[PDB]
Amino acid sequence: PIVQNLQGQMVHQCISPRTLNAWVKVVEEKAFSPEVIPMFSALSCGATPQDLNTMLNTVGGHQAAMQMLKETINEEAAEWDRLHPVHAGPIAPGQMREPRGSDIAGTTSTLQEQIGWMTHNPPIPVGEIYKRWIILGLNKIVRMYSPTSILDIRQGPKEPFRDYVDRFYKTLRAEQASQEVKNAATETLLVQNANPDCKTILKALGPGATLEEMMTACQ
Amino acid sequence: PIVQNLQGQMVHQCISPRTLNAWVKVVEEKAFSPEVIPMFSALSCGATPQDLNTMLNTVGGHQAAMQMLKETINEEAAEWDRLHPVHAGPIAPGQMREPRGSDIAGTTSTLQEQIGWMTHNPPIPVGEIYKRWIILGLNKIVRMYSPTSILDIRQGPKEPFRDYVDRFYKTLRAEQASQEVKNAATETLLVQNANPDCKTILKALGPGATLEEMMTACQ
Amino acid sequence: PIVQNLQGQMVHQCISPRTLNAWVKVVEEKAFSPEVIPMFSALSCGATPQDLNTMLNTVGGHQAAMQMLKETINEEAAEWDRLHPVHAGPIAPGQMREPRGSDIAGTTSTLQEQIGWMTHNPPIPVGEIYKRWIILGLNKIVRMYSPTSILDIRQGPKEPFRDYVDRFYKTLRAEQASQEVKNAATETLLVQNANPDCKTILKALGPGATLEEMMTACQ
Amino acid sequence: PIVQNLQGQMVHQCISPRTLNAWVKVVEEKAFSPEVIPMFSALSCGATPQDLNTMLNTVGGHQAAMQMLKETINEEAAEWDRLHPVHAGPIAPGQMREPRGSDIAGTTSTLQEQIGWMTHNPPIPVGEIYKRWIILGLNKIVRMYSPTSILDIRQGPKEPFRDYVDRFYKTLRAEQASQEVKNAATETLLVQNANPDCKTILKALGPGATLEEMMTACQ
Amino acid sequence: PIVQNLQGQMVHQCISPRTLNAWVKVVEEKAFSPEVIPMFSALSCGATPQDLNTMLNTVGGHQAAMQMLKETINEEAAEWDRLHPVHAGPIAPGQMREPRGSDIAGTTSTLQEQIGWMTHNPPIPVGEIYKRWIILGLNKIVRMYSPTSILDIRQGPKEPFRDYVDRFYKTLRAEQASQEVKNAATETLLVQNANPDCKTILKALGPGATLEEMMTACQ
Amino acid sequence: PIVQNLQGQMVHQCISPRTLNAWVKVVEEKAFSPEVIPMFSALSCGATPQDLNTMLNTVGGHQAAMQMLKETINEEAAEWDRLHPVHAGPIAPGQMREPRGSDIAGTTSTLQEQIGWMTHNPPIPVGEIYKRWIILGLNKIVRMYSPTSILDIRQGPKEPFRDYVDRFYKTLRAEQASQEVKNAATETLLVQNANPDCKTILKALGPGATLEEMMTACQ
Ligand SMILES: Nc1ncccc1OCc1ccccc1
Ligand SMILES: Nc1ncccc1OCc1ccccc1
Ligand SMILES: Nc1ncccc1OCc1ccccc1
Ligand SMILES: Nc1ncccc1OCc1ccccc1
Ligand SMILES: Nc1ncccc1OCc1ccccc1
Ligand SMILES: Nc1ncccc1OCc1ccccc1
Repeated sequence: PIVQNLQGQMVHQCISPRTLNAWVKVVEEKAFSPEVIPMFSALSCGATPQDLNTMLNTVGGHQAAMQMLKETINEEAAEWDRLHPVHAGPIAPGQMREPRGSDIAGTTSTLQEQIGWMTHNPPIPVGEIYKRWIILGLNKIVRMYSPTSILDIRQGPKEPFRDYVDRFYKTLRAEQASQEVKNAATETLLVQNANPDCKTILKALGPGATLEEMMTACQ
Repeated sequence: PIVQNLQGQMVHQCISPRTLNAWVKVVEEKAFSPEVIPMFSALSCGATPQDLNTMLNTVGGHQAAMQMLKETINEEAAEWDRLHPVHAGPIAPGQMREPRGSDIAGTTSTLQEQIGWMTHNPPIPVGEIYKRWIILGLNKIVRMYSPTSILDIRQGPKEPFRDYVDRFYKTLRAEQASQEVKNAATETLLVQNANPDCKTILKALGPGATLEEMMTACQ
Repeated sequence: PIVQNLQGQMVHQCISPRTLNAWVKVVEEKAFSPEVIPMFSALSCGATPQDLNTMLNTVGGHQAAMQMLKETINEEAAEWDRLHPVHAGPIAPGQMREPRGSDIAGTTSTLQEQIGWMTHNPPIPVGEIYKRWIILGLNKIVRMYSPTSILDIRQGPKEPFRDYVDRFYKTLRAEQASQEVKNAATETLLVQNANPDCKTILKALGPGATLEEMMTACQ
Repeated sequence: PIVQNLQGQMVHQCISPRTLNAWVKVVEEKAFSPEVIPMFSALSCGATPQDLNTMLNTVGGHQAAMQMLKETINEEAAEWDRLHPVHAGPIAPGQMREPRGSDIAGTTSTLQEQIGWMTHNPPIPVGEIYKRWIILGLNKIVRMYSPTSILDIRQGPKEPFRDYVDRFYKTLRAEQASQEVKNAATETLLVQNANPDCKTILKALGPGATLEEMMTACQ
Repeated sequence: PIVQNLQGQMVHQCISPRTLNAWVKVVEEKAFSPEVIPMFSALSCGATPQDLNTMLNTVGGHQAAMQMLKETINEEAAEWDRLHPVHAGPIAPGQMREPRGSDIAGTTSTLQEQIGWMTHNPPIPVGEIYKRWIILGLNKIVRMYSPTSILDIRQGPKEPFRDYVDRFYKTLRAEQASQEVKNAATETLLVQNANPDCKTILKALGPGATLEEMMTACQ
Repeated sequence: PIVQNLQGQMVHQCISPRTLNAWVKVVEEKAFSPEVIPMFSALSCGATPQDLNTMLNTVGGHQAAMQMLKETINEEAAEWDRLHPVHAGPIAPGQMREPRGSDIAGTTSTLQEQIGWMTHNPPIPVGEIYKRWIILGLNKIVRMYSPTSILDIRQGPKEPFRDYVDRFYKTLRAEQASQEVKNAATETLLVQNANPDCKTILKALGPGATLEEMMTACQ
């Protein structure tokens, strides 16, 4: 990654063993549960495109997902190149060349180049641009690997309301509902999908109940 | 987080793998036992609003609680905006804009903005303001998830007084009794809820007994 | 805690995940065995009153002990206030106010205030003052939770003398005998409580035997 | 490795216990699964040729692979010497000598020499040159140890398409197909090797289907 | 401990959690096997007398040994005071007082005092003086807890010579034979205590055989 | 060890808990498998003779090996003293004395002396000189503890060629064959010791086959 040291200049630092192992172990343990994504983002704080490729290449299984991700990256790299075409032919001696999509993705750029862009005044933030492409891809994978529709999350007859709500919102998160819809669903599908006893209690509460209110009501 | 480095200037540092894992593992192991909250506070020392969102987003289960928390945050953000309305329309070139509720919560502000506020002279402490909203929410969750009323903590016939007192005060903590009431309860409900043999001993001690005195008396 | 950095000025540093986990795990594993206290002291090296409260608040069980500790702290805070009364009414603009008992205990003081006191020339050592109150309380808890009188530690008929001595001194430590008495007991209660065969050997050694001499004698 | 310190000069630092253990444990756990290679590269960030030899020499099993690797290194070292012959006879007093293949590989050069080359202006990047030879060798080993042809990865009758695709691309990675072929295979061998039910669905999708599209189609 | 920081001045640093846990776990796992002593020495590198007491006080079992150690420390402290008597009555304002035995042992000196002595030009090395007393005591404990005389280590009839030699020298180390005697024993007691078949082989080798020679001979 | 700090001067640093534990655990887990030696070398990067003795003294078992090592060290120390005799009688006030064999080995030199030699301009590299003696000794131990002649490593009838080659080269490494012989053995003993089916295949390949070629041939 690129860090500020103890004296305020941005320098390259090697990716640490602890970060490398943390990422590999979260993918091993959680696969593409939605909470893997914020973990990836955090673990890649300050990353170069080299570092991001390191992290992705250290994954051993999930190769269908990693091929899907490559496809998304290639789509974004192609959109970059549409928006920001670069001069063909020789670079000015000693001067910084403009990055292409594949340079942002780390496949045609050197570490030195990357460092140069990321530490330019002002920075050409190749690591953040690439990390956004990656995360776009990873979100597609999360959606793909979500096993259950929201329509199929219904409260069992002896299921504590809290356990049902946990299932409900875990599902909505993997299915990638907007925050609008998660906020909204409390007045709709959450009640509809509740068991008869709790449905009756929630219906009587009236509209505008907070989730806390609904949860206390059906405790 | 924002740290002072080895030379006394406040700079951004990436959240460490160790902090990220510590938080995820405490939620995994303790759920919303009350002692999770001081742990969250400590682990988020120096945090930006970005960091706080990272920590909260890395939680994989407990999604009913995380939706409740979002609701509390939105209520506090709305109260902020009531108290501190911001100018609509264009910001002064190069100048710091005033934060809105959603900027404090990290959803509409960049990391750079956050850094700017937190390192301003004097600081606009967006990470501490947000952390207070979070903790308000988390305390509600703790209360929600407390399984037992204080009224139902009664000393068994062969239960060592110390084990009863441990249950009693663990309950009072999750139920969120004030320190007044925890201090006071030693003269009241603690005795009332003691088994007959210990109740007799405690009654004879007289008023004003310290907890230590009561515990020695019923050992 | 407050640390000297790499250039010799005292600055605040966040409590580390490793320190937070070390404390929680020692209480989990050892409860209030006497050796928990020096561990607490060491783990709280440099602590602010905020840090000390963090450590104590991260404990999840043992709430009878934690309520006893609060009581001891309140007694010491009251004695502080008797000895060092503070001016009522407004503080001099920009100037350091004098700490009250509850400010030393971290309940009515900010982190900034604490830092200010601890880094004043000369320091008002609020973290060390509070740590002493805490340790006074913790020593009471250790004594409370000591399960066995010294009078009941007697060497079994087939018990190796060394194993008996280990029990004996472990007990004396939890019971909180002075070093005088631990030094002295070798000529008295240690022999008295030895089995017949070893008692005979020790009696013949004469007075003034070192523990090493007694242990070799009964090997 | 060679690091920039906190003040921007490149200095030697000892290889850390954590890096040494991370490498040994990845070889122990993963052998020569393809994802070991990016791990080796990352763990050897900044390495001297001494460090690279340390890492390779700390491996205890897999000695057929380590002998193959020595052979590849010797081939590359011989090609170096063909391309960059060095002056025979005495070096200029106090001056940097030119590296031979065996000096790049760390067998005839001192650590000091290595440091000298790597920190020269401009650097003679002996650690990166050697790391490339190593990785050339390791890729041969990965191919050698790949247990299954791509021709033999066929979707079972009750095998979820996603699990088949994972096997398929894991195989292609160990077999060392180019990215061309991995990108291309989605229109060919992937469909051909799919079970009858999914083959029918994929055939109907038409050409140009993304992997995501194919995976959704056969879910 | 007292460390040089990144700029070459000697400053106090808190004892780390990792050092505190390492010591407690080595005593837990190895008790007073001889190799605990060099571990203690290494873990206490740079220690103040405060730190050494911390380490010793964090030990929970082995209280007969810890009382023996206190006795040895008191004997050395008394010998110090015989050799280096201090002025009674008031210290020169602002000036460093001379340490007494109990000040070296950390029982009557403050951390500040200790720091002062250890960082004086030239240092009064109170931590090294005390560490020597401690190690004198610990060596007595090792000898005490050694379970077997060297006379009783004899090679079994089917015991590999190497396993016998390992037992032999492990015993000699716990029994605290000088290096003279360990060097010498190869010509004497080692052969005498060997089984008949190996004894015959060793006798024929002649005098002056190295241990390596003896071990190869009886392989 | 001696390190360069963050500002480029060579200073002493305490051996870390992590390094101390890493060494003890590798000896515990691997004994004197050949790969322990490069691990020892790496873990002792920058070591003083004090540090090297610490590492060796922290080993609890294997005392026959540790006595053999002492013997080798004493032989090298005696050869040093033959080559580099030192002045008898008093040292020049304030000046650096010349090291004797036992000073290099850390038994008659102080840490301060060692530091002085290692940081002299130019250095008298006592830690590297001693580390070479140690490694000479450890290599003898590895050879001693190698359980099997190369002559006895023969491919079983159903043993995969790769598994045989792994055994073969693991053996050659413990037996301490030169790289000449390991390079050469591929044309000789490796084939001779192969099972009949693979022997026939290898014989037909002709001379000059690489190991990779031989391994592919017999897959
Ligand atoms: N293993 C990887 N998986 C997903 C994306 C990228 C990875 O590494 C880099 C890459 C990107 C695009 C094409 C080829 C390689
Ligand atoms: N997972 C989260 N859970 C609770 C609160 C906040 C979290 O992340 C940020 C957030 C806050 C409010 C609305 C949407 C997202
Ligand atoms: N959990 C705590 N337990 C014991 C003492 C203090 C703790 O935190 C601070 C405190 C002290 C006194 C009253 C209230 C809170
Ligand atoms: N164990 C090693 N294995 C593979 C390659 C290199 C290793 O160490 C260095 C080496 C290279 C070439 C010949 C001899 C030694
Ligand atoms: N637990 C201790 N055990 C052995 C020696 C010292 C220890 O702490 C300090 C001490 C030394 C002497 C008397 C009293 C206390
Ligand atoms: N345990 C040790 N084992 C092997 C060699 C050295 C060790 O420590 C130092 C030493 C060397 C020579 C004689 C005595 C002690």
